[PDB]
Amino acid sequence: MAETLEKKHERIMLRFDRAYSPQKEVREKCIEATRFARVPGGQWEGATAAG
Amino acid sequence: HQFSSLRTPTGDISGQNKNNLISGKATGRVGNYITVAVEYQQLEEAIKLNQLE
Amino acid sequence: SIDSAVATYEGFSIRVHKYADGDANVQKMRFDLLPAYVCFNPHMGGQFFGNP
Amino acid sequence: PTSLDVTSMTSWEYNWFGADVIYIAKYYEVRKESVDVISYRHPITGEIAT
Repeated sequence: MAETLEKKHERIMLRFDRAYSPQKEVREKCIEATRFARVPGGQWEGATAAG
Repeated sequence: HQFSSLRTPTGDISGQNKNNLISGKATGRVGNYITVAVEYQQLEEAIKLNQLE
Repeated sequence: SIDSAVATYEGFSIRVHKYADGDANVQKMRFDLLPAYVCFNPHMGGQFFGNP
Repeated sequence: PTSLDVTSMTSWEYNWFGADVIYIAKYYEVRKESVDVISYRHPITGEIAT
């Protein structure tokens, strides 16, 4: 029943972890796409320092 | 059922043997009658026996 | 394309392969898992006991 | 405890990281049943009504 706010806090943390686990790579692709399209130097990321 | 696992450096089980499937059962059976009996005579119930219930 | 599947157990995935011997009429299966361990810094853990 | 139906369809060329799913199925049937029909025959405001 978790009267204390402490006991409700770790339930929230567990729910956050459960929500974050599956939807992790699709958001990675979305962020990479936005960065590739808009950031001035984002088209060569991953190989910035190569020589 | 219960099983055991192999441990190999590269995953070879051809040489070794596998697990067997032994099945066991627990049995339950009937016991004995729990019987209680009483008896009394006609004249006894006619004169002496009262409040039998 | 050997009969294969993945089984789930509290965040762990295991690969099952189904294979058979045609001549002897025997059907067999195998469950597999491959782990990996690393120790980053030894100075961040250990054993503790009740001192006298 | 929790048990899921087995289909062995997916995992076919796909990685897994989501391990918190249980498969539950709804099951539909059609049957021929014997039922008793009741015919109310009040003449007021229509009489035939089954």
